[PDB]
Amino acid sequence: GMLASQQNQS
Amino acid sequence: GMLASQQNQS
Amino acid sequence: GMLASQQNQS
Amino acid sequence: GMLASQQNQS
Amino acid sequence: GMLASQQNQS
Amino acid sequence: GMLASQQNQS
Amino acid sequence: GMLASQQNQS
Amino acid sequence: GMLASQQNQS
Amino acid sequence: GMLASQQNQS
Amino acid sequence: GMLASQQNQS
Amino acid sequence: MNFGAFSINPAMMAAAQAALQSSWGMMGMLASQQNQSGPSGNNQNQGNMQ
Amino acid sequence: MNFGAFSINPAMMAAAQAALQSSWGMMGMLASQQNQSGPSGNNQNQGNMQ
Amino acid sequence: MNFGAFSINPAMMAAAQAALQSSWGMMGMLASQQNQSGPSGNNQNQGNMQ
Amino acid sequence: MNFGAFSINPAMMAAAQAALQSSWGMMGMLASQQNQSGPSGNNQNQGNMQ
Amino acid sequence: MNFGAFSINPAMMAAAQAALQSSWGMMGMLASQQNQSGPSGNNQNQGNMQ
Amino acid sequence: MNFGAFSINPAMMAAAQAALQSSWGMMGMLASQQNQSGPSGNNQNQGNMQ
Amino acid sequence: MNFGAFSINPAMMAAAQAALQSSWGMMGMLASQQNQSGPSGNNQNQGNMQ
Amino acid sequence: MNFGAFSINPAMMAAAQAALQSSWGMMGMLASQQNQSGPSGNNQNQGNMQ
Amino acid sequence: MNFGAFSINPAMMAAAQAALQSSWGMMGMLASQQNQSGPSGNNQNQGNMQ
Amino acid sequence: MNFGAFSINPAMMAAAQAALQSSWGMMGMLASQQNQSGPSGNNQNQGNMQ
Repeated sequence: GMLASQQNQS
Repeated sequence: GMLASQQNQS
Repeated sequence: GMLASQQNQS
Repeated sequence: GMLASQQNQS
Repeated sequence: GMLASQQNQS
Repeated sequence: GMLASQQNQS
Repeated sequence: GMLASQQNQS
Repeated sequence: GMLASQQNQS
Repeated sequence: GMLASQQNQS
Repeated sequence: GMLASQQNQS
Repeated sequence: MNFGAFSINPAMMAAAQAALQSSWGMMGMLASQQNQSGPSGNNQNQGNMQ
Repeated sequence: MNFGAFSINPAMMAAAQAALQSSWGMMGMLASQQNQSGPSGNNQNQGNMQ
Repeated sequence: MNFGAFSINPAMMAAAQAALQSSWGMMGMLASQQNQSGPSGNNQNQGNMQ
Repeated sequence: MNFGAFSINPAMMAAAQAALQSSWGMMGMLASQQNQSGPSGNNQNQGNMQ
Repeated sequence: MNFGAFSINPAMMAAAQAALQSSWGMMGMLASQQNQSGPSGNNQNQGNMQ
Repeated sequence: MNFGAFSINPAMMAAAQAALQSSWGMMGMLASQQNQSGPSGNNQNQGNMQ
Repeated sequence: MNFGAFSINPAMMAAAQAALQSSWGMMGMLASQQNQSGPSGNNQNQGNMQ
Repeated sequence: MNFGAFSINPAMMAAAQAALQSSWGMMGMLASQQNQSGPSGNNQNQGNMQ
Repeated sequence: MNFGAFSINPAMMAAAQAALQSSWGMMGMLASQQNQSGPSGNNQNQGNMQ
Repeated sequence: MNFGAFSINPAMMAAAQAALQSSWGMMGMLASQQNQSGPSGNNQNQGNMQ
């Protein structure tokens, strides 16, 4: 299937 | 299936 | 199925 | 099925 | 079935 | 198991 | 197992 | 297993 | 396994 | 395995 | 396993100065399944799905 | 396994000054499956799906 | 495995001053599957899908 | 494996001053599959898909 | 493997002052597959897809 | 399936001016197996060997 | 399938003016197997060996 | 399949004026297998050996 | 398939005026296998040996 | 397939006025195999040995 990892930093 | 990990930092 | 982990920090 | 873990910190 | 764990901290 | 059929004719 | 059929005619 | 058929005629 | 058929005629 | 057929006629 | 019909039908007919002769070692179906473990074994899984 | 028909049908007919003779070692179907482990084994998985 | 028909049909006919004679070592189908492990084994996977 | 028909059909006919004679070592189909491991083995995978 | 028909059909006919005679070592189909490992082996993969 | 240990062991330790935070969607093992057939079906075999 | 250990062991340690944070969507093992047939089907074999 | 160890071991350590942060979409192992047939099918074999 | 170790081991360490941050879409192993047939099919064999 | 080790080991270390940041789309191993047939097919064999 679809596999994703969204990650942000500030 | 669909697997995801959303992660944020401030 | 669909598996997810939403995590935030401030 | 659908499995999720929502976690926040401040 | 659906399995979830909602957790918050302040 | 063991299965057998003995048959004769005269 | 062992399976056999003995048959004779005269 | 072992399978056999012995047959004779006269 | 072993499979055999012995047959005779006279 | 071993497979055989012995047959005779007279 | 899944079967559509499983028809086993013999025609056995001898009507004159005649002699018919027949033998069967298990005419039909044998559905056998077997688990056995040797001595002093451990942590063993044995399963037979037919 | 999946079967459509599995038809086994013999015609056995002898009507005159005649002699018919027949023998079967298991006319039919044998569906056998077997698990066995040797002695002093460990951490073994054995499975038979038919 | 998947089968369409699996038809096994013998015609056995002898009607005069005649003699018919027949023998079978397992007329039909043998679906055999077997797992066995040797002694003192470990961390073994054995499976038979038919 | 996948089969369309699998038809096995003998015509056996002898009607005069005649003699017909026949023998089979397993007329049909043998679908055999086998896993075995030697002694003192480890970390072994054995599988038979038919 | 995939088959279209797999038809095996003998015509066996002898009707006069005649003698017909026949023998088969496994008339049909043998689908055999086998895995075996030697002693004291490790890290082995053995698979048979038919 | 066959397991040797199945050890799941977390070390969760926070002893100062500190904050530790954790969540699990089903920490452990889910062994699920399910058969269901659609409407107006016939001649169906469904099996799950784990 | 056959497993030797299946060890899952996290070290989670934060002891100062610190903040540790973690989340898992199903930390562990999911062994799922499922058979389902569509509507108006016939002569179907469905099996899942794990 | 056959496994020797299957060790999954994270070291998660943050002890100063520090912040550690982590997320997993299913840390572990998913062993899924699935059979499904379309509508109005017949003579179908579906099997999953893991 | 056959594995010797399957070790997955992360070292995650941040101890000063520091910030460590990580995310995984399924850290581990997905062993998926799937059979599905289209509508109005017949005489189909589908198998997945892993 | 057969593997000797399958070791995946990251060293993730940031201890000063520093910031480390990482993301993975499925760190690990995906072993996928799939059979599907188009509509109105017949006499089809589909198998995946891994």
